[PDB]
Amino acid sequence: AKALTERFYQPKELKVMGRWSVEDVTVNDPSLRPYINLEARLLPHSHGRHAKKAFGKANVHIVERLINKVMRSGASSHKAGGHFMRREHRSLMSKKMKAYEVVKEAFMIIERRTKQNPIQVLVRAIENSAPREDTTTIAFGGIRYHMAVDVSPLRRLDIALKNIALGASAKCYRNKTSYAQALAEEIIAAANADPKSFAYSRKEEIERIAQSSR
Amino acid sequence: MKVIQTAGKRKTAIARATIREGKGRVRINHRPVEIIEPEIARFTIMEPLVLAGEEIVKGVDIDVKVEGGGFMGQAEAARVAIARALVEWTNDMNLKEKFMKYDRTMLVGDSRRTEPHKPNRSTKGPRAKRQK
Amino acid sequence: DEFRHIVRIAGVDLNGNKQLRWALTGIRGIGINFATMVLRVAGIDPYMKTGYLTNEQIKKIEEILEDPVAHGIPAWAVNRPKDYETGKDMHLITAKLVMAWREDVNRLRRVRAYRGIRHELGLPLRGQRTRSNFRH
Amino acid sequence: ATVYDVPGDLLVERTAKALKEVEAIKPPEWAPFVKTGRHKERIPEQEDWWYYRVASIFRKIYIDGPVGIERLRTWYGGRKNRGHAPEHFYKAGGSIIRKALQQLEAAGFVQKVPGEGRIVTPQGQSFLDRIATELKKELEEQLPELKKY
Amino acid sequence: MSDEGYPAEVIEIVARTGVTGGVTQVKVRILEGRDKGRVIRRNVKGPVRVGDIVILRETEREAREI
Amino acid sequence: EFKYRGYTFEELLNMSLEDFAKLLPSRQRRSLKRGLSPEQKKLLRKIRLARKGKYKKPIRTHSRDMVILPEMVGITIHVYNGKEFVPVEIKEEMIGHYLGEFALTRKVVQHGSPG
Amino acid sequence: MQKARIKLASTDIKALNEVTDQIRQIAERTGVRMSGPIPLPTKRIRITTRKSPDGEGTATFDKFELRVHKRLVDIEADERAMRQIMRIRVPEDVTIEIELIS
RNA sequence: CCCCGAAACCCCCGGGCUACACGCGCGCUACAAUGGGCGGGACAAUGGGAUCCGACCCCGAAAGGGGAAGGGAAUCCCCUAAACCCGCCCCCAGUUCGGAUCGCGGGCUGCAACUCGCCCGCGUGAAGCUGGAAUCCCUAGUACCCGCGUGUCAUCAUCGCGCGG
Ligand SMILES: [Mg+2]
Ligand SMILES: [Mg+2]
Ligand SMILES: [Mg+2]
Repeated sequence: AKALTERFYQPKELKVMGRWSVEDVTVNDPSLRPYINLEARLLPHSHGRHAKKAFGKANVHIVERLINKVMRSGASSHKAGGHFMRREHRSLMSKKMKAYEVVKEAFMIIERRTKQNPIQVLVRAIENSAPREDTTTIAFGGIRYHMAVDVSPLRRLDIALKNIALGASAKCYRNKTSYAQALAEEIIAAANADPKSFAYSRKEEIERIAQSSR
Repeated sequence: MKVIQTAGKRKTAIARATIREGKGRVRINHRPVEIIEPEIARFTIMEPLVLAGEEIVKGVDIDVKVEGGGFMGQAEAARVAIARALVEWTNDMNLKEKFMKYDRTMLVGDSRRTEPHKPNRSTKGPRAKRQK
Repeated sequence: DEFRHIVRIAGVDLNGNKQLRWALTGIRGIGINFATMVLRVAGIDPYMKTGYLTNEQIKKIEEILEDPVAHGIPAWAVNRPKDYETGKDMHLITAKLVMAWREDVNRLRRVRAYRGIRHELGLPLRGQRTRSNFRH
Repeated sequence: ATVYDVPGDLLVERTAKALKEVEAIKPPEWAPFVKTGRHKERIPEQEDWWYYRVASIFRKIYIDGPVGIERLRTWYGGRKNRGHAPEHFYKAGGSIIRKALQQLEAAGFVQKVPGEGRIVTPQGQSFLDRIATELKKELEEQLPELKKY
Repeated sequence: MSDEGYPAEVIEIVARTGVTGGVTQVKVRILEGRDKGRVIRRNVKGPVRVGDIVILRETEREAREI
Repeated sequence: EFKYRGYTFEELLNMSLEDFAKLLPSRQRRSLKRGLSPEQKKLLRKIRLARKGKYKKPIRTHSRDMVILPEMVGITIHVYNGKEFVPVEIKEEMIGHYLGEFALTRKVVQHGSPG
Repeated sequence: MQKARIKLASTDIKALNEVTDQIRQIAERTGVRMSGPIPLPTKRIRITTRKSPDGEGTATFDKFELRVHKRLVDIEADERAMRQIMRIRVPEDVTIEIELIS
């Protein structure tokens, strides 16, 4: 950054990025509470070490999961905003340093706004962006019915983070707004639970489709 | 002149740290950690220091020579080397356990290496394949 | 004051009010490199905007364009070095440029060379293949 | 204080500004023209790029010692857009760095080992370390964890 | 935002389900509301371990299967 | 009226090979400075004689890589295209070109319908 | 006293070891100071052919490899030692080279 | 086995296999800000080298040119990689995106560069603003992204085999 103290920021306290603490952070959804890691972890970066196991994601910090979802490249095999995005070389895939700075600028943004811990804001956003029921087709005696099902909290997290990031991506695509700004907007919008957020909207639609399916 | 040598490895990156009594100066290839330009690399290297605390760092001086692959690998190898240096300088197992529960790979190494590339579109990867 | 949303440089090729070097690339025969050269030799700021250009500055870069090498431009940075009728190394602008292209082309045609033939048939002539990827 | 103690880019710009006060650091007549390499696409957009470049070279010779023009060429090179074709690395031109080194040998900052390239002189390392200690102070108003060093 | 959802703790995994194997039938026990101990069998999507907590928009559906 | 590089054809003739080369483009200059092949030299001396003498014959050749010169002007050369010796009456404005540029090998395509 | 480098290279670690043991036991038979069999990086000549003549079918490759193990031994140059290390058998699949540092 | 057998054998010159109204496969570059340019700052590994690598010096705007230490290979060289970071311009548009095409000139290889090579500089400034139906690859240091080496090689790498980030 252009302040030289943000450029050579030195950590001292083991806050997250040496800037934001998590002791004051609380998650009121009990199904997500175990699966949301909020340890005093200075650097979110893990080096893949969790994926080889089945719930290392549970053991993994949450802002790390965010930046990893932000290392995105848009949507290649699906259509967010009705559009394939397909950034190929000008993406952030495998660029976690860029992703880290994107997330950090987003947090700084919202905290300039929102007068709140941005991690608190983020947990609120995934909470009210995370669905509870989905639908899937099951066979009973050989005949398929699009039944409704409940969603496991890990999968709820996965969806929430994914579609937060995807909304940010669609809003930053081919327009004047930055990825960080789109991300900030998406998180606070979802936390306020307004439909402007792609993520809240998507949660509501899969949920109303489920409550239609049963 | 009590000095202690430690070493760290992270995928084609080798750091050699020497630790001794001093003031708190810690240098990576003649350069202060304070000014290492990617924040992430700085933070990888600093984690053991923050975690161990100023109380002992301020009496320690460290110098790391790292001669390998990438900035991140170098940072991790340095992190390893200085973590081991602190532990072997202090003989504090409460600190060893603090590190081992924060990140075990801080003291044990990451054993991972790159998988050899295999024929079909070998330049891309061992499993990356041509299109049908 | 001294503002102009539009400016004529080298006739009435008329240029916006962005920074001057790119405004000049708005001319045929001028890229950003030749532009930066011309301005550096004429003492003008390239980052400057065109609205604040004075008529004498206009005249100055116009005369440079008229005879670049005489002003400090090298001979290896020009549209038309070692011309086919005067060994002078010169830089050509819009109309003289299309005319020069036309002339060398139809010279080749007059002598019925491969390039002239391939020009008049509108096909590639710089070694390409044309089988799979030249389809119009 | 020293070069290794402070960062690079800030030092290069500061010592360039200071090198403008040296008379043996005139740009050559072909500077306002030419690119820095075939790997580039456009002329330098700055007017003092010559001083920035010789400052950089001076620091590089401080750090890497008996080094010459081909090594510096590969450091000042980089990636080229080769059109529709993929990207590759290309070295830079040698004339810029040669003229720079020669200007510096004139000013007294580098000398020329008969073999194995060029080497900074005491007056040269003094110059650089002076600028570095100055800079270190000005950013020790900031980081006292760097006052330490 | 958290509407009238009812927590439910997972006590036992049973066979997996789904045309493509993504679903897992499971036995769960409600924790709050009026049941406060009524086990029930639900078809849950995604990874589950025992001790997990799934929250339900209702409790009177009770899919059953072998 | 023709003026290759500010030089008229008389001057081009009275010139040597070195200076004409200096006037030529880089490729043809390189060809000359590297020197001619024996077949090229034999062709060239045939041409000298034909401007003089008569040579008692038309000039034929397989050499498509011989660059034209002012001496090779006012003359008709028959160049092999692979199948035929095709005639090339050499004007002043072929001055620094190869014979093959005027002797063509592949005839133009007039396509039939796909199938 | 001036020293003698013995660079020896083979495809068989056991022949190589045989030679080095010959040298060790002969130096200690005498008393001249050995410098160990320093093992140098072994050369892996790799040749990756396609194993098909036809050009048809899936492309499959044979990665053939030749390995050259290399040792060097420094021993002080005496006429005795030199005569007898010349007398050494030096089996067929090995090369040696006695340079002298002086 | 049949055939050619003084031609269907051998060698040389030239052309062609590089033609192009079109259909298809695999890929490269892009359609920009999850960026472009300029200047600065960083960090590799694998492999290879005798008429071969060539530091280092000088000349040149570049490509390149002259001389040349050392190196038959853990000694020397190829070899200070790019993606990344910092600052400054550009601020959502067929643009400071994109680089098809073409003109002029300057070079290297070679016996020969037109057909038909590769490189550099000035100039030009093509479609393309995310892509239907349908389809491919992939489970961890993997995929994606980044560049490098080598084989082919007189000169030619959007390829193959490999290397690391
Ligand atoms: Mg461009
Ligand atoms: Mg657009
Ligand atoms: Mg091939």
